[PDB]
Amino acid sequence: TLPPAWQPFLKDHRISTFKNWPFLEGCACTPERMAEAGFIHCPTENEPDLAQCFFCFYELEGWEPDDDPIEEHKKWSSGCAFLSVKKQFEELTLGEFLKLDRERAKNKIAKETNNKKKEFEETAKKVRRAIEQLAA
Amino acid sequence: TLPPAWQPFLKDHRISTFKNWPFLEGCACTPERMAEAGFIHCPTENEPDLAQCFFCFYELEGWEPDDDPIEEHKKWSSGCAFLSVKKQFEELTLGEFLKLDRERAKNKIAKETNNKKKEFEETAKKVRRAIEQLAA
Amino acid sequence: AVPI
Ligand SMILES: [Zn+2]
Ligand SMILES: [Zn+2]
Repeated sequence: TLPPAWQPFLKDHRISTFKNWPFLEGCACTPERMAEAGFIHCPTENEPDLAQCFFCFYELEGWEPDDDPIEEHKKWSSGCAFLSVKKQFEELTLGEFLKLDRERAKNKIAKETNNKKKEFEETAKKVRRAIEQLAA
Repeated sequence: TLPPAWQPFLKDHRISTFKNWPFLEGCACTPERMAEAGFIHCPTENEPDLAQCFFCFYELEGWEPDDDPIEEHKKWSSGCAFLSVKKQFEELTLGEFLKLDRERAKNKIAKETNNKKKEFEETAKKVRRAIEQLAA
Repeated sequence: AVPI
């Protein structure tokens, strides 16, 4: 039945993530071609526009009707391995797949360590200002 | 990784199931050779050496040192599709894998049905005998 | 081996 943690690899799943998504028929970035680029619908309130790649975890917003999801992706985060995947999911070898899933887990790690870093940087700046202000 | 429900497809996992397997070095039915045959160890107080195929769910006991788990399997239940897969697990395509797993899910159902049927015939035998006894 |  396929495990839930590994669904994002399934296009139909990615497509399904798009609920109340604008840009349909007549538009270049349809949920079909969004999922084709590896994108998921992760809409907030402050940006119901938000889509994120399931593999690299890059995030894009402000989508234009004429935007080509693949082209948008290649330019911003080219390093994403998924882009290089030309085979149908069901035509992937178990090894190939486990190799990919491995790299995904990796990318997810990198993402969160980056956020932990920015968070820490900010807190550091605040604390630094506070003590500085106390001088005087 | 791979979710638990699918771990039995992994040889090393099957091997792991053999805890306190008596037939070790020098034997033809080692945990390694048992696993290569698709067996996992399902020991009971009653049947300590009870092994079951993970794919076709056939169960064998009364193991002996010179037993070739493969020939045993092929002989008692040849129809098992796992026997026919010569490919290495990770050389499998996802389509091939999901295909197999579908048939396992089938085999499982078949197994459960045959079990329900056996306990049905058992309770039946009991009502029958009781009825006979009262008749006397 | 043998069936159960
Ligand atoms: Zn990506
Ligand atoms: Zn079998």
